[PDB]
Amino acid sequence: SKEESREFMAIFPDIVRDLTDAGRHTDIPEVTKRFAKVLQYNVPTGKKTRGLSTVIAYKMLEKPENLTPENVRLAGILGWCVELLQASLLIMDDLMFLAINDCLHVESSLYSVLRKYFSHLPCYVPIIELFHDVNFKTNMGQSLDALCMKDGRPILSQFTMKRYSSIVKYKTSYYTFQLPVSLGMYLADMYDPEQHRQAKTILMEIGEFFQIQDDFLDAFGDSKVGTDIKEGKCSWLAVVALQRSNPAQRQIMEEHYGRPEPESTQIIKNLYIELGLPATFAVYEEESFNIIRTHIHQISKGLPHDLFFKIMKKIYK
Amino acid sequence: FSKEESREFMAIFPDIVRDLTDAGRHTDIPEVTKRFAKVLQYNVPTGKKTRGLSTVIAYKMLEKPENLTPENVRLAGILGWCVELLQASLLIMDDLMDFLAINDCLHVESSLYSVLRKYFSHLPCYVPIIELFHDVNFKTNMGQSLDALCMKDGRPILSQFTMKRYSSIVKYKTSYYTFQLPVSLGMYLADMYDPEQHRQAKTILMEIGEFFQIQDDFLDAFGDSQVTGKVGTDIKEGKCSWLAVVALQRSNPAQRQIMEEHYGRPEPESTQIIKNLYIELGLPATFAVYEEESFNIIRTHIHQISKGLPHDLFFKIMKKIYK
Ligand SMILES: [Mg+2]
Ligand SMILES: [Mg+2]
Repeated sequence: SKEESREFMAIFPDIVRDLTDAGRHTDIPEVTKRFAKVLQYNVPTGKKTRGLSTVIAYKMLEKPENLTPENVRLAGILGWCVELLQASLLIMDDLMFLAINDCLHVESSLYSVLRKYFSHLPCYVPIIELFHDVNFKTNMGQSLDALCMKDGRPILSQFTMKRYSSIVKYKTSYYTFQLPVSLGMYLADMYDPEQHRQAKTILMEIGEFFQIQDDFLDAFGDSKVGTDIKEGKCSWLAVVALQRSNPAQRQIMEEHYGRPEPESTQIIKNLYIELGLPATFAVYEEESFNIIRTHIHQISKGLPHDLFFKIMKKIYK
Repeated sequence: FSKEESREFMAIFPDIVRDLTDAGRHTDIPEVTKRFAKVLQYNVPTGKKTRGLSTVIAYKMLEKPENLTPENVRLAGILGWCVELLQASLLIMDDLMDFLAINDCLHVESSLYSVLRKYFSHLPCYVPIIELFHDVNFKTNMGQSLDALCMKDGRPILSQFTMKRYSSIVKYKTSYYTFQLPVSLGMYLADMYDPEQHRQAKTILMEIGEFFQIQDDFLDAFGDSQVTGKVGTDIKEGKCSWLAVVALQRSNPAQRQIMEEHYGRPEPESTQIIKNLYIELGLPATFAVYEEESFNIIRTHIHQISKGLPHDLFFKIMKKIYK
C-alpha cells in the first residue's frame, strides 16, 4: 500500500543519522560525511521489495492487537537492515579498493542499527544470529556460482539442475525470501525452529520460481538488456538447454555460450527458441504454482497461509 | 609465548576447520565446503599468529588463577582463532588489492561468527564479544576509508598527510583489531565488563599500536632488507607513512616541492630522491628520539594502570613491540 511504502521510506533518513551523525567518531568527520553519501547514493533508490516484505511478514505474523505504530516501525528498521545487506551485495556484483571497502562498510553498518533499536529485546540474539548465518550461506552460494566458471569461460559440465538449485538456494533465496519472513517471525516472538523450518521449505520453492522467471526474462523479456548469455551465467535456460540438446546443439553451447560478440548471444537465443525453452518455461510456471500452493495448504502450526499466498501473488501475478 | 601455549593453541585449528566444513552441515554442497576447508587451511594457520596468542595471554593474565582451567584456556584459544580468522580476511584482501577471490575474504570473516555461536552462545560474555567484533569491523572499515582518502586517482594528496589524520588511520585501521580486540576479548571471557577497565586498557594499547605502526613505517625505508626479509614500497605506493607526515612538517618550500614531484612515483630513482630527502631532514634521528620518548610515556602509563588491571600483561605487550 501507499501508506506502507511511505512509512517505510520515512525511516531511511533516521538510519543515516544513526550511522553518520550520532556524535560518534568525532575525530574523522570526512569519513562519516562520505559514508552518509555512500548510504544516500546506494541504499534508498528503486524498489525496496525485500525491506517491505519484512514489514508485510511482521504485519501478517503478529497478533492484530500487538500491531502498534512503534512495532511496525521496528519491522521497517529490520527491513532497512535487509536493504543494507542487499545494497552491499548489489554494489559488490556491479564492481565485479575504496569501492570494495564501501560495500563491506554498508554491510557492517546493519549490526550498528540492530544494536541501537533491538539490543534490549528478546529477539536481539536470534536476529543477529540469522544475519550471521544468512551471510555465511550467501558466501557459500557465491562460491558455488564461481565454481561454474574457469578463467573467463563457463564450465558447461557444471551446469546441472542440482547445482543450479543449490546456487539459487544459497546465493539468493536465503537472504531474499527466508531472511524477511524469519525477521518478521522473531519480531513477533515466534522462536519455534519447526515453524522456521516449515516457512523455509515453502520460501525456497517460491525462491526457485522467482530466479527461474528472472533467468527466462533475461533472454525473452521486453526491455535492462539481459547479459546472462554474454557473461556465461549458470542460468535455468542454459541448464535446460544442455538437458534438451543433441550433440550438434551441445557444440553450439560449447562454442558460443559466454562469448562477448553480439552474434554469439543471438546464436544462443536462437538455440533456446529452437529447443522450445519458452514452452518449457510456460509448463514449469503452471506446474510450480500448483505444487507450491498444495504445499502451503499442508502448512500446519500457527503459520498463516495468507502470508505465503501474498508472496506468491507478487511473484506469479 | 611458551611452547605449551603455542602447541595448545595450534591443536585447536583442525577442530575449527571441521566445525565449519565437516560436521554434517550443508550436506547438499560438498564441493563448496571441501574447497572452503582448503581456503582456511591454506591461509589461516600459517606464520606467527601474534593476535591469536595475544588473546590467550590476555585471558590467562586477567582471569582469577583458580578459574584458569584447561577448558577455559581452550575457549581463550578459540577466541584467538576468531581474531586470526579476521586477520586472514584482512591479509587476503590486502594481497588481492595489490586461486582466492574477494568472496573467500568475506567467507573467512563471516566464519568467525559461526565459531562464536558454536562455543560461546551459552555464556554471559557472548553478546559483549559479538558486539565487540561488530564495532571493530565497522571501525576497521572507517580506518580503511580514511587511508583511501589520502589518494586521488593514482597520486597521494600531500595536504591530507597530517599527524592528526595519520594517528586516526593507525587507530581505526590497525590498532583496534590488532591490540584492543585481543585484550577486550580476554577481559570479556574473564567476565570483566566495566567500561572504565576497557577504556584504561585502550589508552595504553592505542599508544602501543601507534609506536608499532611508526616503527614499521620507519623500517619500510631504513630497515635492512636482508634482516626484515622484505623490500619496502611505501614511497612508490604513496602511502600515508609517518616518514612522509614528519617530512612535510620539517620541509622548507624547496623540500616540499621534492615531495610533491617524487612521492608516490613508480620510478626507482624517485624512491632514492625521497629517501635522500628523509636523510637530509634527519628522520632517522627524529625516529630515535620518538622511540625513546614514546617508550618512556607508555612505560609510565603502564606503571600508573588502575581499575584493578594487571600491569604485567601490558608490559609483556609493550616489550614484544619495542624488543
Ligand atoms: Mg538476472
Ligand atoms: Mg608497512
